[PDB]
Amino acid sequence: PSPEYAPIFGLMQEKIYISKIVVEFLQSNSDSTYEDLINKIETTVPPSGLNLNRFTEDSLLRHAQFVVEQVESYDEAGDSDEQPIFLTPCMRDLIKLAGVTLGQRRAQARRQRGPTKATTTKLVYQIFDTFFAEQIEKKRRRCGVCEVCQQPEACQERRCPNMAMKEADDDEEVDDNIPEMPSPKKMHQGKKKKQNKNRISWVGEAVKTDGKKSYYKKVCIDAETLEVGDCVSVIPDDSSKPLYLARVTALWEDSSNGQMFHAHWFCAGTDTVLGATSDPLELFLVDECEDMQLSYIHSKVKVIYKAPSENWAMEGGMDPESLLEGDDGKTYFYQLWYDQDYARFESPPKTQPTEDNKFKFCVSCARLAEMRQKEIPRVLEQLEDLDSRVLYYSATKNGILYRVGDGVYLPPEAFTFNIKLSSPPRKEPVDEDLYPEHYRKYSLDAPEPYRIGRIKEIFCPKKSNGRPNETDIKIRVNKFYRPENTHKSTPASYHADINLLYWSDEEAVVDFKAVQGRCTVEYGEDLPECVQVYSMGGPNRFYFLEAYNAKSKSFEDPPNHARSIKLPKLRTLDVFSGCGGLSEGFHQAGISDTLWAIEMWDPAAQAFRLNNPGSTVFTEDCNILLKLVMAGETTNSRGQRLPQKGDVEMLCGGPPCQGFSGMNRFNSRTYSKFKNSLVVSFLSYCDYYRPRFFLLENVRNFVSFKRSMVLKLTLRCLVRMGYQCTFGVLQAGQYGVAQTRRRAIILAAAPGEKLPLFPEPLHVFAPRACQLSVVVDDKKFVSNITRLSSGPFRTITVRDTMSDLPEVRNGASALEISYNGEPQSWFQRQLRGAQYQPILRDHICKDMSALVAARMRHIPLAPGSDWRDLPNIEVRLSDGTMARKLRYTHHDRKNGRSSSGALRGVCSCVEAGKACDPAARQFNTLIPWCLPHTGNRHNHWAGLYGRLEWDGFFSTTVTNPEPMGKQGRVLHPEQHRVVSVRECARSQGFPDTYRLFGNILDKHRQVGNAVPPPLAKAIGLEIKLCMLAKARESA
Amino acid sequence: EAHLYMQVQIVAEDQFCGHQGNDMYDEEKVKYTVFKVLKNSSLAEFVQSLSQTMGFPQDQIRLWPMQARSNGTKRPAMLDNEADGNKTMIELSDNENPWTIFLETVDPELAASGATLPKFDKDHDVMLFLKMYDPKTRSLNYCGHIYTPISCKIRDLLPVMCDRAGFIQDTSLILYEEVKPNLTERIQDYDVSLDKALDELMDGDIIVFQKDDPENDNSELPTAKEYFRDLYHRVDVIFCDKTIPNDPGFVVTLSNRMNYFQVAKTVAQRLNTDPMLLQFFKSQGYRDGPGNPLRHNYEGTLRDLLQFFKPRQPKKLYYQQLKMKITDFENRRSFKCIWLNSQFREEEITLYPDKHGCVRDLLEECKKAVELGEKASGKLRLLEIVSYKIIGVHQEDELLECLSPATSRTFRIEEIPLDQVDIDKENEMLVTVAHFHKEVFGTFGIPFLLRIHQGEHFREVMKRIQSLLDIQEKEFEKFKFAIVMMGRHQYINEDEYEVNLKDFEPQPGNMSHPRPWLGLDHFN
Ligand SMILES: [Zn+2]
Ligand SMILES: [Zn+2]
Repeated sequence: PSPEYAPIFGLMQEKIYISKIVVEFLQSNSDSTYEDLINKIETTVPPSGLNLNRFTEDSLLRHAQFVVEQVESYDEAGDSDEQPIFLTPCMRDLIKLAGVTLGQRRAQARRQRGPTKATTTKLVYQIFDTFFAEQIEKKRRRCGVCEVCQQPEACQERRCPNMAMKEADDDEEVDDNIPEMPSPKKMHQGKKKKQNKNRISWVGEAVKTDGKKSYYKKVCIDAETLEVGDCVSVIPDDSSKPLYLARVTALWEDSSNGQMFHAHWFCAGTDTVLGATSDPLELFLVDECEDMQLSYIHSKVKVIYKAPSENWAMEGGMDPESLLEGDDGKTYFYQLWYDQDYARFESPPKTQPTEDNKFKFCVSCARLAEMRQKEIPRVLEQLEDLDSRVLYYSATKNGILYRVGDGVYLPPEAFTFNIKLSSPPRKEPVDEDLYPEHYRKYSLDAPEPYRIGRIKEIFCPKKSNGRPNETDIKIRVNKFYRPENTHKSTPASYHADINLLYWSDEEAVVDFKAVQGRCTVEYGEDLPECVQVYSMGGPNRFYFLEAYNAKSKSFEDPPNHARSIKLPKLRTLDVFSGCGGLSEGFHQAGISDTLWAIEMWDPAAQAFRLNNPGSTVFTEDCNILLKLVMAGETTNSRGQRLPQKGDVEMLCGGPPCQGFSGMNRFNSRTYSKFKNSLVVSFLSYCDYYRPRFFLLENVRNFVSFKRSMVLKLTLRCLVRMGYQCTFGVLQAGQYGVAQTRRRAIILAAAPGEKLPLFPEPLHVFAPRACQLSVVVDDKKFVSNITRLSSGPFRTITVRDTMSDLPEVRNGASALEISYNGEPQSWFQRQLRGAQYQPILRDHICKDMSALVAARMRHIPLAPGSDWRDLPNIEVRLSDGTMARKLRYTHHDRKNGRSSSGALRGVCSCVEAGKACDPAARQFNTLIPWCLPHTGNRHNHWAGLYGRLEWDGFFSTTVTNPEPMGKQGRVLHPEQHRVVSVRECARSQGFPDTYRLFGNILDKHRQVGNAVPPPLAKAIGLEIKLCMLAKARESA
Repeated sequence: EAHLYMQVQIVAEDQFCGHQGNDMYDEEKVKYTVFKVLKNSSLAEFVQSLSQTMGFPQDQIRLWPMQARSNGTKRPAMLDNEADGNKTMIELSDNENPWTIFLETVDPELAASGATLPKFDKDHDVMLFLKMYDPKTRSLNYCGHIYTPISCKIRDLLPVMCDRAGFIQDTSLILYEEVKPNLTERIQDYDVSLDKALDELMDGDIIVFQKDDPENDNSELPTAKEYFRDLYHRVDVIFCDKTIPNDPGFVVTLSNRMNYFQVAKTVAQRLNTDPMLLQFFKSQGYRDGPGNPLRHNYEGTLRDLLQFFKPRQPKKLYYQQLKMKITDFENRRSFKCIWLNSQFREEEITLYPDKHGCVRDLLEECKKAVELGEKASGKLRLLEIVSYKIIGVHQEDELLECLSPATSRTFRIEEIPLDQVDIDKENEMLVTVAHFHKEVFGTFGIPFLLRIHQGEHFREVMKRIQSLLDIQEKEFEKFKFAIVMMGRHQYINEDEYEVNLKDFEPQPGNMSHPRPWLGLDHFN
């Protein structure tokens, strides 16, 4: 071409090549994110013919119109039921970034492998084919302004891209996060019908004559014999309810009222979280009993306690028709106790009737009595007596015994310190020439952790008659000053241990109802070991060394009167481990030895091999492994010994949810995709191996996928499979992590074991990222967590995660550098270790483009600063090209003009009903063009290009840091680099000795995908508690 | 029969005088009397043997087996000579060796007068030990032991302690029990018997006493409690200079409860320097050597710095003296570059300019750091080299934050050679020269800048090359000379004498993109 027109021809060829790369990349996969698209574009080698250095985000952001038009044209020709190629999250993000209007021109080309099948076992296939019956049961119009919508005649060529995008946004968003949605009320609370029976009479004599109006019988006749233990169906008043079935636990004649009987209600599976997926003939036990008259007795029903087989461990894989014998399913049956408050499935309670109450015992009555007595705060032992108060030595509450001398948790409002404690600018109008985007800036906080005290005495105030009042109990408490609460204030806690406490002499008086838990507070010198071991020895352990004087604001020595099994580790199979975060957390818990692992991704398997020398990793897809195990082989293709029946004890994993990531109601295509996904394969693994403990981890939206259908189906499979199941949501940042990432956790325990409780929160976190509740079938479900936005330890921030790392600049690739400094906080002290002369590893960051480097060099260091503070200053870049100043060529009505009268619009799109003007777009500018082009529609893109806050936290997991991504801020708080691989690993809580593998991007992905080990350790501790209890039972 | 013997170490009461620490004596600061004795020998035989060997009557000495307690203390214990007299020592020690015994005798100057060893009732008597603390000299004085009934009241012992310690009688005394290191418990009530007054009363407990006197508030340790506190946290640290190889260092006594400022002040005093001109290094902990450097703001104590030493191991701490204040030293940027010397040899150097300074400051540091030519220019320059090709010269006004952080970028500092300092601009031209074997991609060797005249006898350039290199005069011959531009290279015949600047400058007005360069071919 001509030299004058050479740049334009080169730009056109660049457009062709970027469109071709984008279209083939989208052919390769349909689940990539915007960062993946940017990496694929950058890694592409420019052609020999075209004189282009390398494609960067500026090239994509300037050719967005053409590439998006070409991609829409690709899928606009051949239309199928599959999702259109331009609804991919990467490309949706790209459209949202650059102001591209969809549905114009197109069709400019001028006339231009298998569904697979998961190796599900007989049982899981039975469940899914059973649910296959009900999946067939079966606002936001076209925009009308875009060309395709304006074209005359839904049609495959008339699928409104804007409508599809809004539908996809609804699919990704949670519809809807209404907090209320009131908590479910008690079930069967309505009235029941009265039945007209012919004759009812007792048989025999009064079995038990209590001496009151109640005379207890055993056998009744209502045209049919009824004894104690027989089940009765009752028809209630018609309120869209099925017939209730209740076990008659006691029947008696009342001298005052009519003929009585106590019924312990069953509960049908349809009334639980199981919903329609439950077997109609299956029932569950509940804590719902009530005494009625036998006048409402409708009929007699027969139920069977389908107890698990004595050889339940080896029953997996067997055909259920072989075990179907016999007479099933014909009558009602129950196998699992159900708690609806926490959505917990357990084995039936083993409470045993007493001889005196043998013919009256109701398990619901006994459980309710135990729960009511346990919750009541009562005092135990009297010590000494005064004229106004009486002194005790111990007290009990919620199954916890507090004596004198144990550390006590108190709510933050219980008492205040005697120190003054909390003791209480504006720049000039910035140069709109030099800061032309400051106007877009403008025009809950994490609560304090638990107060900790030490009991000095327990006392009760004497009543008017002089008797002690056991309804209320008062506690006198010596306060403990945290370093945060000291006169040094917040900067004192940067280097202080997360455990450190200061002894005081001020005393407080609190009500025993305010007590929230027992913690062990102890001296440091009287410790029989190093303070580190005691801190790691057990939960809620605090140590104090020097006392604090508030009036003198000084530190002194504490006064003298302030001084005072291992089970075998379960063999573990870890499916889809990745780099092994969950396995490392369980190892830190000391409960699991991971003897196998499955991972298709090669770098993750290499990392697992490096971190776990004594483990075997099968780098083949799990379906092949399971099929080989079923067929009976002992060695795979490479000769690695597959585990067999009984080898697996704990099965843990998290399967990817790419196939069923939508949140609309199920569709035959989506359900067919689900039926052979990886989660069904993992459930088949649990069915075959029958592990003692079963753990499913996933993202939060796993709970509410397809209107909770994935969760309901998984729970149904677990229940049918004979397990004890529970589910919940855990916020990672509450367990020693400086990151907000909510995770859905499904726990299952084998019959004869104890179902683990969810771990209690440790570090207090901001309430905006602690919504752990769940909405299923218009019902609100909560985990068994009792700590609500409070905890013993303070929050963990970025300053405690990445402060001590030596400064490195952009593009650093030195794998092995020196630490060059002692750790400055508790988190980094714990992560580094005890031995101190290592070499810091993998402290590398991505080498961004020159334009991005200049932009993120010019971002100020003030907290919360983002692109809106970028100065429009002509700046030389590293490569030698020119970053021209961004020009304003239009006026926007919605925001007005500047104080200096300068224009604020960037494109003709600011005016309502005006299409974006071509050739008005600018590129290679310090302030990006797209951000002011489309700020108004996306809340000014707040947080884009921003820096981390030294007191804040990561927005989410950072799989691949990019300034223009949806993973929140990724710029380092002080230096001009993105967060490094080691910084990302420190965010997840990985030990500094943990080894990664691959190039920088693979290391970033490994760090991002893995579960934070501090979260896994907290869960691992809870599992160990049930390991103890089952072993403790043996006597 | 060496496995049948044991070492029995006798310590006398004269060894108790002068001890300034906890319990009775310092295990290191004590002279024993060692006995090699058969395990099957009876204790009575040993009591006879000691009494005869050391020159005492057997009924004038008492044996108090040195027994370790749960709290970590080591105190004298009770042994019954009569009842237990026929049992072997190896069963009495419970598999302990060496075996220390306190020998309680009558003072020979009070024994020559006829006094004998008092009787001791195990149920109703107790052995109390008395120490006197003097705040003015801040020291302990051993005041012997006493027999006393358990039920006796402290007030009846006050006259005894007074006249036993040399105090004027009826002097008000403050009493403490030294239960263990870091545990000194004041006795609040003197009107109660010893049983009630002293928790867990055993033989060998020690009560420390001092005058009750207002002058104590002028002392920095008014009471024995604070004395034992300061003693509990005192520790001797060996400071060593990291520059001196195998420097034995000097020992300073400090308190564990000390921050960075106080330690630095102390060391600076014992070193006659400003505290700010010192940087400290914690030990690597298991090995002996300098570890992680310590920042100036470190908010810790001495125990954190010494925590990975065993109590037996010597606790060492490294340091170095600075020529500049520690804050500016912590804000220095490590800049690794290559220094070219007079001999045309590369040296690795690391400089620490201020992170915000300019290239000028770097060159000034190197000038303060180096020596210049015999009588050359004395002016240095900074080249930036990639792929053994000079990709730029950095002007001394360039910002240090503006320099290529990439590892392929190598910064060289060099003295301009005499025939390159001031050259003739419209005739002589500096050309970039590099080596390569076979093809031009695999470059190697030391690249260089070469002067070229105008219309100059290309074999003049080859005798200049020969004059620079200076290998034997044949091996020069295999050099293949080529002109390389954007990857293309045309080889040039040495004896043809083809030279002029135009075939070395890029197109008119061109700088930004690569300039023609000279290529040499031979094998390495
Ligand atoms: Zn009941
Ligand atoms: Zn526009």
